[PDB]
Amino acid sequence: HMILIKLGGSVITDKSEYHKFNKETVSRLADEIRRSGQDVMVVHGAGSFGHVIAKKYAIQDGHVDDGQIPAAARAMCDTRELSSMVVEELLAQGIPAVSVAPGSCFVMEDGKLIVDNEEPIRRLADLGIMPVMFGDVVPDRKKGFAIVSGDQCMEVLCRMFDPEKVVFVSDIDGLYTADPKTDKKARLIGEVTRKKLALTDITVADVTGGVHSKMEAMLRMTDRNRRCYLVNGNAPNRLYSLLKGETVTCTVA
Amino acid sequence: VPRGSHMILIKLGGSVITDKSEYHKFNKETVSRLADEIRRSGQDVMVVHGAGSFGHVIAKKYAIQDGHVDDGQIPAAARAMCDTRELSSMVVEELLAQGIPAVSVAPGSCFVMEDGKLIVDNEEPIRRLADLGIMPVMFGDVVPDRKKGFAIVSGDQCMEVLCRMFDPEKVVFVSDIDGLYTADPKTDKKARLIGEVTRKKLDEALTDVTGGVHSKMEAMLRMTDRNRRCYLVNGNAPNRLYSLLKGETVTCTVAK
Ligand SMILES: Nc1ncnc2c1ncn2[C@@H]1O[C@H](COP(=O)(O)OP(=O)(O)O)[C@@H](O)[C@H]1O
Ligand SMILES: Nc1ncnc2c1ncn2[C@@H]1O[C@H](COP(=O)(O)OP(=O)(O)O)[C@@H](O)[C@H]1O
Ligand SMILES: C/C(=C\COP(=O)(O)O)c1ccccc1
Ligand SMILES: C/C(=C\COP(=O)(O)O)c1ccccc1
Repeated sequence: HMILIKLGGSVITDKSEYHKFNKETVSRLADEIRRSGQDVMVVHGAGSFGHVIAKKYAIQDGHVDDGQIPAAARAMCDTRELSSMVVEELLAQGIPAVSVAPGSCFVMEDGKLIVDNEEPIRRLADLGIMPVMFGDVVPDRKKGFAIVSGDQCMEVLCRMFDPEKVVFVSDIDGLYTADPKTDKKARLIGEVTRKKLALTDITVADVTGGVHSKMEAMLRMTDRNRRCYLVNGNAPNRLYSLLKGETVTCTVA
Repeated sequence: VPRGSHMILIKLGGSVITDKSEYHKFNKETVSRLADEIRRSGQDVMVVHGAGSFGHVIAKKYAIQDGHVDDGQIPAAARAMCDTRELSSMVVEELLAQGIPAVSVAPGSCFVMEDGKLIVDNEEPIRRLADLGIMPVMFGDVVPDRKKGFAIVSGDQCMEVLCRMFDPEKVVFVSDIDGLYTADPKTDKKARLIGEVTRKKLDEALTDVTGGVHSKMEAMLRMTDRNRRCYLVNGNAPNRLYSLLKGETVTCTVAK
């Protein structure tokens, strides 16, 4: 709880290949989380277990035709199956946890996740059975259904539990001046609103906004005594060193 | 007080979807056949299922149903909840393959328990999923408890909750027996099928967590009112669930 972590879709899945899990990475990241000894609450993304189908059927644009209902069900099962594999690696590393699918628990209205009943999540956290949220299709009070991002799930948990630290884990050392497809890429030290408004593009299946949307969430979640970090989960032991407080190459808001 | 539903509430019992003998063993053939039988019937349905063999084994070993009494139960509960969520995904996959959109709704992730009752304080998400055509599939689970830390809700209780919420026309429990017998038909060769269950006949019949046939019959008798009938059918008899869903007369126990 004290340190709120998002395991991004870019590290836990092969974002260019539908339904392709990165088990070795998730296992290591879970091991680094336990080794750090920190009090932690983990969210994860859908990656290629949700974005490929959601983009093909424009699920985030709302319920427009009936061909979307089977695709949404398929995508929901795919992402719940990804969550089980994440939870499996957590349990194996000594971190009791359980998937909490927002599309089975909550609703959406105007791009916001509506969490009317916080008791199950708070009781699970109190018991020590870490509630693990993740991006999902969610019923929408206007568009029939919508998509909530794990990024916003981080925001809900942040205002719910007030963490001391917020850590996003993705396949990049941090936010750059431009995507590391141009070799003029320059790592950005500290995120401010102006330093991003920076070239942020999307070259893989995406539905929830990419690095730019994660940056806004990071900027929104900063407070008087709360830093928000983006760290490269593909760098061995870098997440462990961050939770321990050691110096790591990363971006902070 | 009218009814506004054609939905048939169905429980795929853990005795049928898994091997209660072995552990963590999914009966793909049987569940696939039952999913096909549900699809062929053309009825509007809502499926609950049991927690299966491995969930019941861990829960009994760690006395999960008796509440949170020491810290060793915490990793055991999380392990058991992951197994039953994996089982639910496998049940849901068979529904999707038949063209029946569905999604798992884990009670321990969405609800709480108190005094042995599953508490659904917010019904909006479940109802919206059903109105969208994505069938919400509940199941027996470890659930946070307001007095004991955690407890166990069975799929049978999940059926009573959804029966109160959605007011089905018909309720069908799918298990590994023709119905309620005078005694356990597996250990009494003289056991006779009770085709129609009443409070009298259930009490005088000779009947693992959350109870067995007796608890099932009690929920069945409670759900028979306002012209709704409740059935127990043998899911291991091919085409029997299908014929029951089509309205045909089959070997079963009915409560009227
Ligand atoms: N300016 C930028 N700085 C860093 N990465 C960028 C930038 N623009 C695009 N990207 C790309 O965005 C990807 C990560 O996007 P994001 O969706 O936030 O990851 P996740 O799947 O973890 O949510 C990176 O792999 C990177 O290639
Ligand atoms: N009087 C009885 N009539 C029928 N079955 C009985 C009776 N007494 C015990 N049983 C046993 O109860 C079992 C049903 O267990 P149950 O918990 O209802 O399964 P599930 O809920 O997984 O479908 C049957 O396999 C049968 O062996
Ligand atoms: C793409 C997605 C969620 C996005 O969340 P994310 O941005 O955290 O990856 C999803 C789509 C269909 C079913 C389940 C999930
Ligand atoms: C026994 C059980 C559920 C009972 O439900 P059932 O009676 O329908 O089989 C359970 C045990 C551990 C984890 C999750 C569930």
